[PDB]
Amino acid sequence: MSQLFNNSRSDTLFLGGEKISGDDIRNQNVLATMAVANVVKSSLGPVGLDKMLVDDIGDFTVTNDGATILSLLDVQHPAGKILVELAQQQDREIGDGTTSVVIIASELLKRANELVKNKIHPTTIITGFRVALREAIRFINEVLSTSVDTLGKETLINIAKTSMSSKIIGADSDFFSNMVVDALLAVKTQNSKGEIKYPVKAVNVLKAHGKSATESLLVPGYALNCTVASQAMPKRIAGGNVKIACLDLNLQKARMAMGVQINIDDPEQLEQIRKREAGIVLERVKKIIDAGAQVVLTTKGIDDLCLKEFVEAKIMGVRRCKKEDLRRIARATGATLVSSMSNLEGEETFESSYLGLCDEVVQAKFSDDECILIKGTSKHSSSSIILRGANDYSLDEMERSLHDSLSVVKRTLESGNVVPGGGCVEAALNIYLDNFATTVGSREQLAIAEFAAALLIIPKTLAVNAAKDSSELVAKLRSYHAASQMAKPEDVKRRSYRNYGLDLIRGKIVDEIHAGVLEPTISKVKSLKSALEACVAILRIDTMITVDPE
Amino acid sequence: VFMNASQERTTGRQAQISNITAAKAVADVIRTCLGPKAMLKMLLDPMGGLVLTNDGHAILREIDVAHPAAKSMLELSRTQDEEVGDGTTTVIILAGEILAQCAPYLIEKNIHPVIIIQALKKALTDALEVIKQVSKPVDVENDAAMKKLIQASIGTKYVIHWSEKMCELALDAVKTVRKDFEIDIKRYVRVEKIPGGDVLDSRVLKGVLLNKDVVHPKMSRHIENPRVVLLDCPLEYKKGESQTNIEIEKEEDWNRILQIEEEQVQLMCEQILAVRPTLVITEKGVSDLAQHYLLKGGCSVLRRVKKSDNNRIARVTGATIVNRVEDLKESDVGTNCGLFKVEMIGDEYFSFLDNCKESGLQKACTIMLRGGSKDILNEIDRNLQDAMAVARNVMLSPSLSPGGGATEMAVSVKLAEKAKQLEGIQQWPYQAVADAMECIPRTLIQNAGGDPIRLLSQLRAKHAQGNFTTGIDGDKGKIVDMVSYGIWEPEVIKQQSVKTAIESACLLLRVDDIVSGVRK
Amino acid sequence: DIRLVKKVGGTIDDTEMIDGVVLTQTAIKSAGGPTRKEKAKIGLIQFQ
Repeated sequence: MSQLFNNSRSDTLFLGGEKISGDDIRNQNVLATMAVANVVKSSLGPVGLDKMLVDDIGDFTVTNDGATILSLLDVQHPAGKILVELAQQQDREIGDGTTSVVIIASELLKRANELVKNKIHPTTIITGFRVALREAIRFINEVLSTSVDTLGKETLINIAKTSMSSKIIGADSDFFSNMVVDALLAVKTQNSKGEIKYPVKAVNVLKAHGKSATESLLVPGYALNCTVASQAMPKRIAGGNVKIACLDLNLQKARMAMGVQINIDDPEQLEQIRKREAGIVLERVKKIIDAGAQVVLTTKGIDDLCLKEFVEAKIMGVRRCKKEDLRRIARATGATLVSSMSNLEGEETFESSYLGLCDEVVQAKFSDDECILIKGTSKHSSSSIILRGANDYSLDEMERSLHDSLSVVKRTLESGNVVPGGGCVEAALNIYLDNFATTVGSREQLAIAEFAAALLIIPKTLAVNAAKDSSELVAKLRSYHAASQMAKPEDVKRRSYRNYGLDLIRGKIVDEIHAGVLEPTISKVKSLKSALEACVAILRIDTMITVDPE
Repeated sequence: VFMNASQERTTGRQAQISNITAAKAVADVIRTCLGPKAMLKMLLDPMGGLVLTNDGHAILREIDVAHPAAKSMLELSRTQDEEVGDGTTTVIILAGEILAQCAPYLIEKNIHPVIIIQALKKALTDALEVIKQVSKPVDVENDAAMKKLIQASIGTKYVIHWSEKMCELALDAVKTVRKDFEIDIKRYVRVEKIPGGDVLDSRVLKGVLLNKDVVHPKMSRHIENPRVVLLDCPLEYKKGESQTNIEIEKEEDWNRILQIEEEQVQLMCEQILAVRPTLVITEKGVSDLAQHYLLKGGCSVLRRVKKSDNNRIARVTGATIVNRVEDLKESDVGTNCGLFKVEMIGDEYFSFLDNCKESGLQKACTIMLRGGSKDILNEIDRNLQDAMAVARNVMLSPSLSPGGGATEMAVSVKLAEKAKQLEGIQQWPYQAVADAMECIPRTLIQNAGGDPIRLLSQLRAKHAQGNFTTGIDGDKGKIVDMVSYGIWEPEVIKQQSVKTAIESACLLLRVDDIVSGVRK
Repeated sequence: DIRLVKKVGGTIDDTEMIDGVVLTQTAIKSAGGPTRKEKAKIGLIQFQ
């Protein structure tokens, strides 16, 4: 919307690029905001559609997550990097509401920029947003609903299906619902003296393309992606109480410390010194084999020198794997991770307490890839999910689709209070802020009234991607929510409405409780706070100064 | 300007149209590659070689296609190959037609893609039940039944003339690798090829075929009962991890250094002679000093061997790889070797190791092939990998699906009957699936030179009344039944064709906009 | 004397004053060492 550029003044000189001041900066900030905003508008909601990006090497990426889309876009505009880093902050902390926080923060900038031309001061505009946000949080606490009279895991099953919507797994969300709920409950641990916490990424995601996505098997235990060192080793361990050895010590021919220079005056010493180099490693592996360990995990590669004794003893060898993957194996099976093998005494020894326990250790071949399936852990339970699709590019989307579903369920068990989703909160916050600021009024009434209509961009965008009539659905959301705000808590009726609406599939207003769509209260909070700081930082900028690189 | 973006942005309905047109062109090239009369496609690689095959997997692999949507069709080739290995051409043709036939709408009806996706998920579930009902189980222990089953993938290839000989090579190769459930893998099957010769003279021989001649002239090239021992360590003098740096004060110490190097290697040779092996195989290079003490005791020396061949030799003779010479024992020495011989061929020498054939570890075997040139060998090798993969599905899945296009047409008839009973808004996407399933048997008619209008009209009518085994004849282009046609195909091949094609179509329907050249 | 430690992410409302020394550096954990020690004596090692 910027034409004629700007006239360079000779009385004002600065090294580097020219300095632009006035309304041109806020016009370019909104122009740069709507550039990244229109990308995530079509990807929002179950009726939304994602976009594709070319990496210039021929490979592409198909994902519905707004964080990955903005991460792949490198924005040269200074204020444009705020919304890009806002999506990376959203999925890292809460893990949900990534597309919504970008659209909400975009509408806050579009409406506030139009208010600046109204001559109201930006700090008064910011004050209107912060005062309205303080009361909006109090309204979120009033609409909280604690799960009660629910049968089994249906509470977590219905909430997990909300995050599965808008993504390729939404059609299969019925089958994938039981896999995600059972995945985070198996990794359940205890910390902070009684506080329940869950690990992130602890559930392994394996990519094997074949069969169908509905046939994906849920392994009752951890699965590790690695290839066996020697093909002569058994791929299946029969019998219970399988001992797993988690070790960071590789078995290889190793050079002595660089600060040592061997000087020998006799040729006869060349036989014993060369033999002892391999003999030192033999002392460590000999005590491990005598302990009866069936599977020995190793962080670093193992040369064929020590792999001979593993074949005779029927011990399965392992080579380089991720360091963070071997930690949860020892904790689940009861083993203790050993970075360097040593004892309190000055003599080397091996204790049986460092060996894990499980039901069995088997290696299953999915397509042409081979992975180890560890089932029936002893000390702590674990889980893994093997995603199946038509091509590897669909598996890349299902990984982020599964990772986003784990973050929503993780925040669900931390706070028992949940709020209805599907544009119900955004429609409820509009009317609550309409009656607000009417008592104070004065100048701040206009800035607060625009903040209420700014949250309407979320429910209106959902109806556009569905190829339906938006004004018909928006008029209904304002009809039920408006008249019920004054209700007195007896004679019932009344507030029984306003708790539901905006169903994109059938285009009708239906109850979200019977539908099953719900959202955690953690995803709603901190989303407007992060979107506010992104709006305040950009709105306060009168002048942008660019310096040419050296 | 802003970031990396804009240029020409394709938005609206034309972004999905560009995805349908580009993906449709992928199946149009290999459209003539389906059927027994299918032609061949010659490919030109940047390396300077030549690839001539009718298999859609190898055709779409070497061809470089630059397009966001069209590359997704290229990835579907390795989905059918790595999971099964048969039907790669059928999946691309089916998935290419589904996107065009099942979703022409949104150009006209303006139907949302997810609404179509919800109908494709219900159509995939019903399509699997139809295949299960038309599938008749077959005995896996019948040798005569497995021969006609392997010829299914052979009928569309060039080896159909040798199909009587080819079924003998594929049956003995899969049965040997099969280990007792009955899990086999092609990593132990050897693809090694012999240039020239007669195809009828090619036979599967147990053991590993080595290209290396014996090292010393006095090494026996004929042994009745060879005893093989595998050594990973080289017979040369190991320098060590750290430098020795001998300080020699007196002139007598330097001669002892070179004297021990002869005695140190001799010490490792004396430990080998304890088990008196007839054939010694070393993974790394061997010194000319170590071969003398091994020749005196009767041992045989060979050239350095790759790690891939060491695993196959240990399976044939039952030997165990022994790195440490001092730990070598008689228990790890390979036995039960039928014959050891070396035949002269102008290109290279060839060493033969025969198995005594008489539970334990799975046996390994190599497939010898005599072609007319170097490129003909690579074509039959791809034909054997497709033919031997058929025997893997019947062993794990005894169910046997109808072939000759009868599987896809049987689903199209059942979907048309349930389309009118379903009604609703999903009737159009659900009924459009039956139109995409009948394109595969329609291709068989176009390649045969018949009239697809009159043949497919009588095919649907005779399918309900006559039987579910009615299909299109490849050679005569007539209406025949698969019962008298004598050739069938496993169900795993048909299940992978329906699942992969539908699951891939749902990915392209969700595409909104396309942005190219963002960054690396 | 006042030490202001910066941490990426979060909100401004989360800013609060600590009653003791805040360690900007993080532990090793490569060997699986305890990250929480109750009633412990903090030492300083100037050697290696």
